[PDB]
Amino acid sequence: ARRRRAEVRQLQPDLVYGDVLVTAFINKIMRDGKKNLAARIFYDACKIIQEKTGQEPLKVFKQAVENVKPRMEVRSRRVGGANYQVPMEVSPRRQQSLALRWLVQAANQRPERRAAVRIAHELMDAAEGKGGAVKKKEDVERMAEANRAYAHYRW
Amino acid sequence: KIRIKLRGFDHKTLDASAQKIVEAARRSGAQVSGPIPLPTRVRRFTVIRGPFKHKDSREHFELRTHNRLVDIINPNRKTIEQLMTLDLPTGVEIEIKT
Amino acid sequence: ARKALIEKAKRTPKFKVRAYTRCVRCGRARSVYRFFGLCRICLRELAHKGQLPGVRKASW
Amino acid sequence: EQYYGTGRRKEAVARVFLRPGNGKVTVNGQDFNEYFQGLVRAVAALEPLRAVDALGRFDAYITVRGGGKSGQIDAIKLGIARALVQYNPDYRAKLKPLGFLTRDARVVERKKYGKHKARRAPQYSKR
Amino acid sequence: GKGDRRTRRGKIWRGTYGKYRPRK
Amino acid sequence: GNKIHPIGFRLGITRDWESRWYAGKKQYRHLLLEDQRIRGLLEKELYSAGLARVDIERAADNVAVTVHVAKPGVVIGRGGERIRVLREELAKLTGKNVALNVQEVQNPNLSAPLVAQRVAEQIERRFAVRRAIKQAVQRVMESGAKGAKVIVSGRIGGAEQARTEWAAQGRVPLHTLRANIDYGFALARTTYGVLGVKAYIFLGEV
Amino acid sequence: PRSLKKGVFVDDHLLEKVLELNAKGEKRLIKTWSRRSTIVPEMVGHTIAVYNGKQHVPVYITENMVGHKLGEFAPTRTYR
RNA sequence: CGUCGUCAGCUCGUGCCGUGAGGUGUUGGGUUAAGUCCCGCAACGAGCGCAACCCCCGCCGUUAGUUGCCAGCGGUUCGGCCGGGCACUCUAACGGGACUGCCCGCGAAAGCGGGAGGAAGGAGGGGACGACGUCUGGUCAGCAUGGCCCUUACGGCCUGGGCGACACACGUGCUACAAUGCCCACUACAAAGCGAUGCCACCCGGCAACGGGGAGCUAAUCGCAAAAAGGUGGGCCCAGUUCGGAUUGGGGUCUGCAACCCGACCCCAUGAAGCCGGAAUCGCUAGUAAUCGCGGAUCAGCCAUGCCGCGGUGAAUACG
Ligand SMILES: [K+]
Ligand SMILES: [K+]
Ligand SMILES: [K+]
Ligand SMILES: [Mg+2]
Ligand SMILES: [Mg+2]
Ligand SMILES: [Mg+2]
Ligand SMILES: [Mg+2]
Ligand SMILES: [Mg+2]
Ligand SMILES: [Mg+2]
Ligand SMILES: [Mg+2]
Ligand SMILES: [Mg+2]
Ligand SMILES: [Mg+2]
Ligand SMILES: [Mg+2]
Ligand SMILES: [Mg+2]
Ligand SMILES: [Mg+2]
Ligand SMILES: [Mg+2]
Ligand SMILES: [Mg+2]
Ligand SMILES: [Mg+2]
Ligand SMILES: [Mg+2]
Ligand SMILES: [Mg+2]
Ligand SMILES: [Mg+2]
Ligand SMILES: [Mg+2]
Ligand SMILES: [Mg+2]
Ligand SMILES: [Mg+2]
Ligand SMILES: [Mg+2]
Ligand SMILES: [Mg+2]
Ligand SMILES: [Mg+2]
Ligand SMILES: [Mg+2]
Ligand SMILES: [Mg+2]
Ligand SMILES: [Mg+2]
Ligand SMILES: [Mg+2]
Ligand SMILES: [Mg+2]
Ligand SMILES: [Mg+2]
Ligand SMILES: [Mg+2]
Ligand SMILES: [Mg+2]
Ligand SMILES: [Zn+2]
Repeated sequence: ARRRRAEVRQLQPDLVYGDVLVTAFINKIMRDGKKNLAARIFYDACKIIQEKTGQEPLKVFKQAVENVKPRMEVRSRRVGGANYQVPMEVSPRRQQSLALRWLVQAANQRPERRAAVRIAHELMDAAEGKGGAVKKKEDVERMAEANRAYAHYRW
Repeated sequence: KIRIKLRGFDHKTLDASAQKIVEAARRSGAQVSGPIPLPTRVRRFTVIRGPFKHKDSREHFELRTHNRLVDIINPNRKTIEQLMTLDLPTGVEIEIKT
Repeated sequence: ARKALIEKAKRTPKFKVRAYTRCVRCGRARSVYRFFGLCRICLRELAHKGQLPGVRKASW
Repeated sequence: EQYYGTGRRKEAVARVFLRPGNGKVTVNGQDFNEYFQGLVRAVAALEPLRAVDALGRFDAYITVRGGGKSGQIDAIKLGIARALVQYNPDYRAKLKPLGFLTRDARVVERKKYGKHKARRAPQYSKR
Repeated sequence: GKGDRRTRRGKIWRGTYGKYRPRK
Repeated sequence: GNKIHPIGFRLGITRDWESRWYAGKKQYRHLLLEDQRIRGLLEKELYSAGLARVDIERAADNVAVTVHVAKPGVVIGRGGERIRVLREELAKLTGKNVALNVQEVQNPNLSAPLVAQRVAEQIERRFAVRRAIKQAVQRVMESGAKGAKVIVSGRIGGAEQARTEWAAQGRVPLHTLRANIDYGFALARTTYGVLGVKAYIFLGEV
Repeated sequence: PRSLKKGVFVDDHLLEKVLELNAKGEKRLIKTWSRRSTIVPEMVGHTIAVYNGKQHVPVYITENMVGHKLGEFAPTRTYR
C-alpha cells in the first residue's frame, strides 16, 4: 500500500442476526473457504449459549468481543542500534481485527472436542471477563506501558 | 430434409458458404432453416518459446474449427441446382447427409 | 537429427514398439506434436510465418 | 399473469418466472429448501422480494444450469430482482441502492504460465 | 487420505477404480 | 531476445496466411508436409525470379497455389518452356495434379522479403554493409512506404566481433497491431560464416 | 506382487538349445543375452553363463530358483 | 530465448548555446499506471517506447435453430419422452454500450473528490504485446553456419547393459501428522477439452485390475462421466489411534517381442516416520490467497506428485 490507502471492504450482513461483525467472526473461523461449515459452527455456538445462558447470543457475542479488544499495544522500532518496544494506541479498526482473531485462536486452543462448543465456551468466558482470549488482550496491554518509558517515540 | 454441414478455420470463409447456400435455395425449396452456429472445437498448442531451457516462457497457439448447419427441407429438384456449382470459398469443406 | 538415426522412416522396426515420431522438419525427436509431425520449435517457427493454416496466436 | 427476469453469476444461469400466489418457490422441480438443502446462504436468493414486501404476494418457478449452487444462488438473486421490476418498474427505486440489479462480474481468473495458479508464483531458494 | 491406495478418496486421487471405488 | 515475428503477430488482421487449406486430424500433417516440399523446390530454383510469397490453396486434389514474383519471365521461360517442366515437377512430387498461377510483384522495393534478399546478396558480394542498409532503406522509402527498417546481424565485414548494423526511416510501429508491416528475412552465407538480414516496411495503417 | 499373465515367457534361443541339449543329456556352460527369459524346469542342473552388459556370469540353476528371470542372478552394477 | 523489465524510458531533425566533449529540447510547476496529459519555457516538431487498434470475461440487441423448453397447450411408456414452438437458456457471427458525457465541489488548465443514471466507470477484470540497450548471459545436442578435428574409425549395425548406482548434501513438489477430521452410505451443482487402427453406453464373468460380448457415435446427437469439496444419515471418541499409508511378503490384471536391472494398476497381508517442524526462508492485495476436483497435449504402456488449462467454495490484511 504505497499509493492509496486500501479502504476497508464492507462485508455482507449476517444471514441471521444481519450483523456485519458476525460475518467477520465467521470469516476468521472459516478455513479453506468452507464458509458453510464456518457458518454452522458459529450458529451452533449461538445455540449453545442460548442453552447455558438465558441471554440472546448476539448480546453475548458483542460483550465478549469488547472485552478482548486491546486499547494499547507495543510496536517495535529501531533507533540508535537497538530496537525499542514502543507502546501506542490501537486504532478501532485493528482492535476489532485483533479481538475476533484472538477469540478464534484462543477458542481453538480449548480442550472441548467439538468446534461449536469451543467458540461457545470461549465466547462466554469472554463476556465474563476470563478466557485465553482476554488474557492475550491483557498480556498485550501489560506489555504496553510496561515500556511507557519509550512512549515519547510516538511513532 | 437436406442436412448441410459446414466446417473450417475461418469464420468468414464459412459464412461465405452459408450465404451461397441460403438464398440460392429460397427460390426452389422450403423457407429453409437459417444457418445454425454450432459450437467450435478449439485445439491448443502450448510451446516453450526458446530452443533451450527457459521452461517458463511459452507461447499459445490454437486451431479454431468453426461450424455451420443450414439444413434445407424440400429438395425440390430446382433447389438441388441453384446449389450445384455456385460457391466460392477455398478454405471450406462441405458435407451433405440429407 | 544425426541423419542416420533418421531411420525412423524405416517402418521395419521388427516390433512396432521401436517406432518413434521424430520431427519431419528438424529431425528433433523430443517434442514432436502428432498433429503437425513437427517439433515444438519448428511448430512455433512456421506458425509465425502463417504457413500453418488456421493456427493463430491464442489469448484469453 | 406472469413476470420474468434472469440473473447470472460466476457462470450460473438463472431463469426466473414470477407468478402471483402464496410464496412457493420451485427450483428445477424441487422445493427451494429441497434444492438448497442446508446451505445457510440460500436464504439470500429471495432477499430482493423481501426488499419490497413481496414473497407473500408472489410465487416463483425457477430454472438453473451451469456452475455451483452458491453461484446459482446469486443468479436467482438477480432473476427474482429483474422480473420483480418488469412487474413494476417503480421497484428499481429500492432495489438499486441494494445493488440487486447489478450482475456481479467477478469470474475465475485465467491460469497464467510459469505460475502454479494464475497468481501464486513458484517458490524459489538460494537467491 | 489421498495417499491411501485402498480407500475411497485414495482411488480417486490415483484416478483408478476397484473394490474400494467401483464404477457404480 | 524479445519481440514476436510481426507477421505471426498480425495474422488476425492486417496479414493473411500463406496456405488457406482446411483439413482434419488425419491428413493435416500430410498436406502440411506437402506445402513445405513445394516451397522447398519453388525456392530451390525460382530464386533468380525473386519470389516474395507463395500461397497454397486447396479443395480436394485441386491444389490451387500461386507464386508472387518480381520477374515473371524467369518463371515462364521461352514461351512457357520452364513453367512447363516445373508444373510437371509438382505432380511428379505429389501425384496431386495442380495449378501454378503467377502474380507479379508491382514493386520489388515494397516487399520486405525481396528488400532483405537484396541486401543479403550484396553482403555476399562484399558490399559495405552500412551503405547497403542506408541505400535499401532508401529504395523502400523512395517508392512509397510510410516507414521502413533494415537489420544485419554480425561478423559484418569479416570482423571477429559480431555486431549489428541498424538504419531505419519514417514509422515502424511494431506494437501497433494494425501497421501492416511486411517482414522479410534473408540469410547470407559467407567464407567466414552466416549473417542474418531482416527487413521491415510499413505501408498504410488502418 | 509379481506378474506376467497366462503364457510364461522364455526366449527360444536357449530353449531349443536346452530341451534339445537334453537329448544327449547335460553339458558344460551356455552363453545367453536373454535376461528376458524365465527359468523353466528343464534347466535345473545346467550352468548358464549370463551376460550382464560386460560379462558372461556363470549361473548354476537350481530347483528353488525356477521361475526367476536369468538377469536376477547376473547383477548389473558394481557397488563398493 | 532469458534478464534488467511493461521499468517508464531511449533518441532524432532543424534551430539555439558552448573553442570542445556536449548541452537545450526530454529541465521546471500541476497530473497520470505512463516522456499521460496540462501550464510554462530558445525551442518547434518527430521516431522507437506508453496508450489505442487484436483476443477473453461482464450487460443489451439483430440474424440463425435436430442444443433449449412442457414456460404455452395437447399426447402421456410421466423420460423434453411425442406433437409442436423459438419465447427462454445456450451455441456464434455481427452490432450497441462509457465519453469524466451529466450534476455539485476544488482548479489556470490537465485533472482530483464525490453524486445520478447504468450490467459496467474514470485504465470496468484478465490476456496478447515487452524501446535504445546490458549481461561479451543461453543454445553449435533443434535446426542453420566459419574454422578445427576423425574419416576401417570421433562414421555405421545390432544384442545387453547405462542414463534408474547411494555413505551423503541442496532445490521443487506430493501425502500427512488428524474431530473445522477420517470412514461408509445415500443425494446433489461445473467449465473447458479429448474420442478408428479410437471414446467405449449396456449386458455377463471376476472382491477387483480386467476379460467376454456388443448399442451408439465420423460426434452441441453417442462416449470418457463420477465432478470433488458440499448436503442427509450413520460409525470412530480422543488414541500413533477407523489419524498416516511408507516399507515389505503373497496372489493377480494389463501394455508390450520382451517388465531382472527397470512399468503402471488390483486384491490380501504388513501398517514405518510423522503429534504440527532450528537458524533461516517462499507466495499472494481479491473471485486473489487457501481449498476441491475435471481435461488436455507427449504417449503402446508409464515412473505425471511435472507441466499447460478448467471450473466449484471462497477469506484475512494494507497504519504507513
Ligand atoms: K479491457
Ligand atoms: K555475447
Ligand atoms: K487436504
Ligand atoms: Mg545435423
Ligand atoms: Mg515410444
Ligand atoms: Mg508426431
Ligand atoms: Mg449456506
Ligand atoms: Mg481455482
Ligand atoms: Mg486411512
Ligand atoms: Mg506501465
Ligand atoms: Mg539539436
Ligand atoms: Mg557553434
Ligand atoms: Mg541533455
Ligand atoms: Mg542533442
Ligand atoms: Mg534526457
Ligand atoms: Mg539529449
Ligand atoms: Mg536538463
Ligand atoms: Mg511525471
Ligand atoms: Mg509520449
Ligand atoms: Mg518543453
Ligand atoms: Mg439478448
Ligand atoms: Mg502496449
Ligand atoms: Mg552464465
Ligand atoms: Mg559465455
Ligand atoms: Mg537423468
Ligand atoms: Mg521439500
Ligand atoms: Mg461382478
Ligand atoms: Mg512415532
Ligand atoms: Mg491406521
Ligand atoms: Mg521394467
Ligand atoms: Mg494425536
Ligand atoms: Mg492435465
Ligand atoms: Mg497419457
Ligand atoms: Mg519407479
Ligand atoms: Mg499423471
Ligand atoms: Zn524443426
